[PDB]
Amino acid sequence: SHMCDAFVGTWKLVSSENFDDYMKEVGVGFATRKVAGMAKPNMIISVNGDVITIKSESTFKNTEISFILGQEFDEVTADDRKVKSTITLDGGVLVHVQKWDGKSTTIKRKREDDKLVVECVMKGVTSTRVYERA
Ligand SMILES: O=C(O)C1=C(C(=O)Nc2sc3c(c2-c2nc(C4CC4)no2)CCC(F)(F)C3)COCC1
Ligand SMILES: [Cl-]
Repeated sequence: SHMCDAFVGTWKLVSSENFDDYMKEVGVGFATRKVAGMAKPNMIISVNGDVITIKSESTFKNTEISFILGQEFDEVTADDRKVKSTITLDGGVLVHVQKWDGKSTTIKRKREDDKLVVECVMKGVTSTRVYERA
């Protein structure tokens, strides 16, 4: 066992707040914002040795990353940005930083009660997305 075990499983989106404005701040265009905002993704998190895999599955995109904590990787995001990403575990929170074109956004994933809470921030704009077990 590892501490990341509290994240493993299949999670379904149950609430979203401020996501459209977060996407505006990131630079997502209108049509992608509208279709992304309508999505009700599942998030599937698994661990195999040191490798963590996070899959986002929805109508109009399935996206998957695999990574080792603390080891930078190239990522193509659901909105088609090419970013450099690093994910670490800090005090029980998975912290995902994405860097591209002199910009940065941080995505935190935390277990709170029976929820997986995703907090997304860029400059001062935050969105909170709440998942429950599927
Ligand atoms: O995992 C999340 O809840 C989180 C995100 C998420 O779900 N984004 C989703 S799902 C999903 C889409 C996107 C999406 N994002 C973005 C920009 C904001 C990154 N552009 O498109 C597009 C296609 C789809 F509609 F078919 C399905 C995004 O960032 C934070 C955590
Ligand atoms: Cl770490």
